[PDB]
Amino acid sequence: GIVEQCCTSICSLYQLENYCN
Amino acid sequence: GIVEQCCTSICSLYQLENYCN
Amino acid sequence: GIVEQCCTSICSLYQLENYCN
Amino acid sequence: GIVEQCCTSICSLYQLENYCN
Amino acid sequence: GIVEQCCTSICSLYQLENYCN
Amino acid sequence: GIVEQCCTSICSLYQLENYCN
Amino acid sequence: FVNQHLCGSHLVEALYLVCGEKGFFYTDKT
Amino acid sequence: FVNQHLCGSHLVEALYLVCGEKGFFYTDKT
Amino acid sequence: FVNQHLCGSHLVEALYLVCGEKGFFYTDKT
Amino acid sequence: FVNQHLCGSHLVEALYLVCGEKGFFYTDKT
Amino acid sequence: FVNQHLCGSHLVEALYLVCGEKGFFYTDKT
Amino acid sequence: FVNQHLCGSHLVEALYLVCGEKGFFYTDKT
Ligand SMILES: [Cl-]
Ligand SMILES: [Cl-]
Ligand SMILES: [Zn+2]
Ligand SMILES: [Zn+2]
Repeated sequence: GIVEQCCTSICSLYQLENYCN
Repeated sequence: GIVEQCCTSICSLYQLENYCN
Repeated sequence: GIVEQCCTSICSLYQLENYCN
Repeated sequence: GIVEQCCTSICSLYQLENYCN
Repeated sequence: GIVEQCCTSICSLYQLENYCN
Repeated sequence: GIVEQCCTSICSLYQLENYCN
Repeated sequence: FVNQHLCGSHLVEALYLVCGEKGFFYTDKT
Repeated sequence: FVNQHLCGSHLVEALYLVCGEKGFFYTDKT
Repeated sequence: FVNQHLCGSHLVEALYLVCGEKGFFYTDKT
Repeated sequence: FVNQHLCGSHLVEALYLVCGEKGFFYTDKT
Repeated sequence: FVNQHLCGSHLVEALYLVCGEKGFFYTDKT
Repeated sequence: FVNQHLCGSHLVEALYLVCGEKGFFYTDKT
């Protein structure tokens, strides 16, 4: 999930765009 | 939606809870 | 205090309401 | 209060310090 | 500057990138 | 740098003023 | 609770505070 | 420690900026 | 590590939302 | 320091930055 | 991306999200 | 752990408040 991927390691804008609708 | 109720106007707590999963 | 209670463990809205006036 | 001085108008730093414990 | 483009008006992503080092 | 000084230990307002232009 | 207009990130912020482990869905489509 | 609460507080704001009109579904469980 | 500064930064905002008109007294010492 | 209108959470945020270990009292009762 | 007026801290916040390791320069001198 | 990303997110806002009209140069490398 987003919380196991973007807390231990930083997520870029492109990585954060995956979880958008 | 959520903006027209809580941003255009003022929301209460139980109106906030209407958008929780 | 709030800082030894709501940093090590997360505090809910009801727990945060204790410290209000 | 604090809002009518720093939000309604603009506050300085030493006016900010007036609300510290 | 940055404010008159993104705060006075609306900026896009590639206009945001113009202020990165 | 600011990131090795103001993350491990907290920086005051005066310490943060060093990095301003 | 606060009685104001929440807008922008603030909106979601309160959704993060009120919902909690339940989660929330955020859609600003008018 | 790895405080997933404060971290999700930043993630939800970043998602509000990234998604925009699309919106997003957020759950603190995967 | 358990950075009580960044954590209190979130706590004070959450308290501003929760207390509302009542207000709150905050001290980083208990 | 910044010369603007601070409102909402921002208000308290600067109270968190300026006071520090002293602490602050926040009462928005007009 | 979001299509709104970013102002105040929000401005820099998005500069923190978009640039990344590149870094940014912030000058509000009109 | 010492998450320099979330910490820099707070640092850049604090710098926006402290510097004001002067501005600041921020780099996550020193
Ligand atoms: Cl705002
Ligand atoms: Cl954090
Ligand atoms: Zn704001
Ligand atoms: Zn944080």
